[PDB]
Amino acid sequence: SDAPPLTLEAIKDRVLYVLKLYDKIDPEKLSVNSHFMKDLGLDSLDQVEIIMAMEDEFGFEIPDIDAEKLMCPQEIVDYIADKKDVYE
Amino acid sequence: STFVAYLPDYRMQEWARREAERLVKYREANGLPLMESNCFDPNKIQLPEDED
Amino acid sequence: NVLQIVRDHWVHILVPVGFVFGCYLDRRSDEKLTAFRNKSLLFKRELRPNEEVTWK
Amino acid sequence: AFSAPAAYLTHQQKVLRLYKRALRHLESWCVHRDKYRYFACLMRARFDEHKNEKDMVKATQLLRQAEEEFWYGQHPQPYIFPESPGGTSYERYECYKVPEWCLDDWHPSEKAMYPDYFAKREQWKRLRRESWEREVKQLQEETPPGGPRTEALPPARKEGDLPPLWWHIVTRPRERPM
Amino acid sequence: KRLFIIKPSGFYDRRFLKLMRFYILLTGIPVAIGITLVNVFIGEAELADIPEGYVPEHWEYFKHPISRW
Amino acid sequence: PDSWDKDVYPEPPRRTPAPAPQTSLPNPVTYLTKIFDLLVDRPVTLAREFIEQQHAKNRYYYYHREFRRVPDITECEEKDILCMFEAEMQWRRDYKVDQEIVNIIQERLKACQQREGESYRQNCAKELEQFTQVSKAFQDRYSDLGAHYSARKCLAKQKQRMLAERKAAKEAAAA
Amino acid sequence: MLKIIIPTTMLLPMTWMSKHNMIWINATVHSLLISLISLSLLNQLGENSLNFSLTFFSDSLSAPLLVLTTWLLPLMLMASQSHLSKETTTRKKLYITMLILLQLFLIMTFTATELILFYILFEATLVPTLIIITRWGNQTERLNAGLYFLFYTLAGSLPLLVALVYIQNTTGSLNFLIIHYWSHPLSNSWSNIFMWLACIMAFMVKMPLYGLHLWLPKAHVEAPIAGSMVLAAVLLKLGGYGMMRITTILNPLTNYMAYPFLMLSMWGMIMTSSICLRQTDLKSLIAYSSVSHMALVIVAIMIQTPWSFMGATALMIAHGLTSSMLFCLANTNYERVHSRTMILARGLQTLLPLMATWWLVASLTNLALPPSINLIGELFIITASFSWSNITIILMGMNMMITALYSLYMLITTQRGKYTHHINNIKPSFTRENALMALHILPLLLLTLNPKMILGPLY
Ligand SMILES: CCCCCCCCCCCCCCCCCC(=O)OC[C@H](COP(=O)([O-])OCC(O)COP(=O)([O-])OC[C@@H](COC(=O)CCCCCCCCCCCCCCCCC)OC(=O)CCCCCCCCCCCCCCCCC)OC(=O)CCCCCCCCCCCCCCCCC
Ligand SMILES: CCCCCCCCCCCCCCCCC[C@@H](O)O[C@H](CO[C@H](O)CCCCCCCCCCCCCCC)COP(=O)(O)OCC[N+](C)(C)C
Ligand SMILES: CCCCCCCCCCCCCCCCC[C@@H](O)O[C@H](CO[C@H](O)CCCCCCCCCCCCCCC)COP(=O)(O)OCC[N+](C)(C)C
Ligand SMILES: CCCCCCCCCCCC(=O)SCCNC(=O)CCNC(=O)[C@H](O)C(C)(C)COP(=O)(O)O
Repeated sequence: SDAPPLTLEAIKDRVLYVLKLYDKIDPEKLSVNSHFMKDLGLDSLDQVEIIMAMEDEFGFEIPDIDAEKLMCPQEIVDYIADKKDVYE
Repeated sequence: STFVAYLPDYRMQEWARREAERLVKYREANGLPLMESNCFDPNKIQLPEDED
Repeated sequence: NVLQIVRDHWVHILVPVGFVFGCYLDRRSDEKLTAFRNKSLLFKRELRPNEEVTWK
Repeated sequence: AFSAPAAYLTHQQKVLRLYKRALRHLESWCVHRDKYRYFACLMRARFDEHKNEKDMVKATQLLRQAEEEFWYGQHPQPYIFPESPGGTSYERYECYKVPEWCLDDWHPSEKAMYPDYFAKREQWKRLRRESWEREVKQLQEETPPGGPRTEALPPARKEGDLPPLWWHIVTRPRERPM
Repeated sequence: KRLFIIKPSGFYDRRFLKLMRFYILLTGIPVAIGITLVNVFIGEAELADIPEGYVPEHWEYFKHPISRW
Repeated sequence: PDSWDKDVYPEPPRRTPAPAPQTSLPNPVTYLTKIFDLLVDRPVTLAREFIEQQHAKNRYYYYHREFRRVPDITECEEKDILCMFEAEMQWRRDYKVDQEIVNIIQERLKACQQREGESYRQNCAKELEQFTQVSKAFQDRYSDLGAHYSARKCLAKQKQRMLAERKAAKEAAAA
Repeated sequence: MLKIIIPTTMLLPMTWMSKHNMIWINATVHSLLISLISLSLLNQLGENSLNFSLTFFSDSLSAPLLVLTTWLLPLMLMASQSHLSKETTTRKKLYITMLILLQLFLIMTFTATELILFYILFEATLVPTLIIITRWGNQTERLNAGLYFLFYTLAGSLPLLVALVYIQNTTGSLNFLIIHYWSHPLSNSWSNIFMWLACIMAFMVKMPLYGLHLWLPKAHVEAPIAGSMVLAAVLLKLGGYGMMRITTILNPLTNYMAYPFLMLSMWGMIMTSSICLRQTDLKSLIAYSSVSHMALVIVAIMIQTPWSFMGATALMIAHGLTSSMLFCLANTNYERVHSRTMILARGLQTLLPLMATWWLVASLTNLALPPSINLIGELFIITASFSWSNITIILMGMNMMITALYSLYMLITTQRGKYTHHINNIKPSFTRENALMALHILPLLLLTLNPKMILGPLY
């Protein structure tokens, strides 16, 4: 058929995969609730690059107003799940 | 719709076709022209005497 | 019991009766225009041994 | 699309938006990944060169110059995601979206199939009917006297309240309805 | 999984369509059968010359039985 | 078939060549034609035979209607309404008959063009000549009458044409 | 032809004697039966007309118009009973009485053998229409619409009365057969020019000719649905019928008096088609469509050829059916949302699919898709105009492109897109509305199957 029914666990796994392929973020020190500015010490440009990396991974763009707000991987996963009607 | 489809031929299309077939047959055999420019016999028409 | 049925659905004969009355009046009107019956140069005809008029 | 907008954008917001636009158009120009990475690193270095300018006037002048350069050098046919507002599948599934109120007009024979679904629907409708007045009154309390100044809505705060004006956000048709 | 598909009520349009089909067929199947029976068992007239002394009826100038009737 | 007169609608004697096979291979067209014959043409023929058998048991005739000739519009007084009516009806019938004559000629022309194939420009000269003649005659008789045409307007057109021809002939005589 | 007139006069007391809850049923059934009876008038001759009596005759031009009138009555009855449900019994009977009287006047108008009787009936058709518009319209503009409808008509029709009585004093008769047989040419004098204008302007304003059409959008928008149906389908064709009748005595003066009306018709056809492209009211768009099609009919009548007369007859019948169907389609949405604005209710194909199919078929016939009789008439008129002058194809060509544009604009604006979010009262289509659309559309294609029944006497 078509693509499988994307789930929250898969979304979180892919988000963490992309974030751990980032050279400016240490893998183990990164957690699902880690903040980009406070905990990881990244500036705004790094956040923009992360948002673009998420867009490439899932194949869909995120509006700038919405993109600016997400600060931790939990917010990214929640936004993706709400966008694609993922409930399980 | 059925009634209109089966209305009798009061427009005389087939009658006219058969009459034309008879006329064409008769005129072709005799060597006469198929059709005539004048539909009225000139012998029954009286033109004005003077044209000057 | 047909009393109520008739008093409820007697309005259903007005239009057919009007239709037959109109047919009758059309026949009557045709009856007054026979001044040239069997008299046209195209349709003039000798009568049959039994019939009286060529059309009604 | 989900957040309420603000009265205006800030200078850093404009710089971030220009940075994203320039990166996307450069990726459109640089089809291959390694070349894109090279020129994207160059672009990031160029962006963060003037990061520490304390004169806001010269910062806005540089932003103006950068926007003019972007407009001159943009890709005439940039890559668009298929479901983005210019993509090939932008509004493809909008014709399959049917509002939920249409179910109220189904014939009882149609509703004879799916009994449990309609029982759940009745429960949801009762929930909305019970929560409406509390939502309205909470909005009345939290609204400043001179009317609202933004399009942001307050959440639920009380025992079993619901966030006001939730019915048409929660009961969206779907993204792939049929 | 199997999800519910929200659609407008398709009952009334289908009911109208089947009612229209029923009535049209109800009156048009007998007509088609009658036309076929007439054509098979009562053919069309054959063109012939008027015999001497005979004056045909006005309906005797058409060839199809239904048109003649 | 005998349904139509073959003098009004003539056709050439229909020369077709005999088959001359020059290959050891079979001809698929012949095999397909035999199959089509045995599978389609025979049941249809049997159904037609049954239908004609049923038809022969009920035979009746319809007659072409005959019309006499009445005085033309030239033999009618100026305000005589009845003679004018009969003349107008006869003229309308003749107009219909002339249209059908032109139709027959056009059918001949089209059939010739299809039949002669790649040699139609030379092999259909006679039909084209006949159509040109009939078209010229028909055009003189009825063209430009317009809507609300009548026998009187046709007579006026003919009188005008005769007057012009007489003047042209008399002026050419003086040459 | 009293076998058709008398049953309608019997429809009158049948309605006024019916029970309070059977008026619609009785009226519909007996109207349909009367239409079936009138179907017998299609058996026409090839040379002369059917001369029933000294008073009534049936031609090959008026028989399809009579059939259209008798068929339109039941459709108006079905279309009216929805929005008249809260009305009292007496007023419902009065509404049906108005409709029946309108049908009777129309039936007698198309078969009158004399021009003065034709005038009296063609003018008597005003009172029921004016009463219907000004009494059962919805908005306050209906009063002004009634005034515009009345005075535009009468200011054209009164000089016609003067000219008719003058002609009868001159030639001794107004009987159409005598007029045709004893026709004499019109000289080129100011008296004859003004006689031509008096004999033509009433029918011109009835079509209506461009520049004299301002009454039509008002009257056709402000009327109730049955009023709009009968105004677009039958009452506009009175002008065309009367013009084809009266032009018998106007030759050879027409040869040059037709120029201003021809230029007005062609250019105003372009203008009204363009007006249809920017219209916020859905009913006004259909009204301006009617104006464009009638401009084509005017051109066909003015150039005076057999092909143009055939095209005019076919186009009049086709337009009547198509425009009535379009008005009913718009009225369904109006009854749902109580607004005429076209961009209010959108994406209706999602909510009402079968009604969307009806919309598609109606708008396809509006743009004259072949082999519909709409296109047969339009193509005959275009060929006749091309023979008249080869440069008309440009104007005619522009019109075809524009008509397609605005027809599909209407379709896409109303049916496609996304449904307006706030409108939640769009109930499923009733059986009555679907039957109304089917009874509009099926006769169109059935007539396409046998087109010589609507091609007029010049066939
Ligand atoms: C579903 C509704 C939903 C909504 C939709 C909207 C609906 C709206 C409807 C509104 C109302 C409309 C009513 C219309 C009224 C009009 C009726 C009418 O006038 O009839 C005309 C016409 C009848 O002509 P006629 O003038 O009465 O007869 C003259 C002769 O005398 C006759 O000659 P004959 O002596 O040879 O007799 C022939 C006879 C007998 O013929 C035969 O028996 C021979 C046939 C061949 C068989 C041979 C082989 C088979 C057997 C072999 C094996 C058995 C034998 C051996 C046994 C052993 C086996 C090995 O057949 C007939 O009698 C004709 C058939 C009757 C049809 C009547 C139509 C009435 C319709 C009214 C109802 C309307 C509603 C529809 C409902 C109807 C039901 C669905 O009927 C036809 O339509 C004929 C069409 C068939 C011709 C072939 C097609 C040619 C294709 C060319 C085009 C190619 C391009 C591709 C396009 C293809 C598309 C088709
Ligand atoms: C919902 C699903 C839809 C799709 C499924 C449909 C299934 C198939 C059914 C569709 C039928 C296909 C049509 C194909 C044509 C076949 C019928 C045709 O052959 O009949 C014509 C006949 O058609 C009729 O003549 C036309 C019908 C008349 C229309 C009048 C409408 C009735 C009045 C209604 C109110 C009027 C309003 C308009 C006022 C003017 C032939 O005319 P004609 O060449 O002669 O016949 C020669 C032999 N005769 C003369 C001996 C009979
Ligand atoms: C807004 C839409 C309204 C509807 C449109 C109605 C159309 C009405 C137009 C009338 C068409 C023609 C009318 C008269 C025919 C010829 C017109 C005239 O200009 O031609 C010349 C006329 O010459 C001069 O023009 C004299 C007329 C000048 C006075 C007329 C006033 C025109 C001014 C425009 C006023 C607007 C009129 C419409 C009001 C709304 C021809 O020379 P002549 O051979 O000698 O006259 C022919 C008659 N003869 C043979 C008896 C001698
Ligand atoms: C394909 C062709 C298109 C490419 C053309 C585009 C060319 C443009 C390149 C040059 C433009 C610049 O760099 S213009 C640089 C403008 N400089 C400033 O604004 C100084 C003050 N800094 C801030 O406002 C924030 O710190 C901020 C820097 C926004 C970061 O935000 P965070 O750190 O808080 O995330």
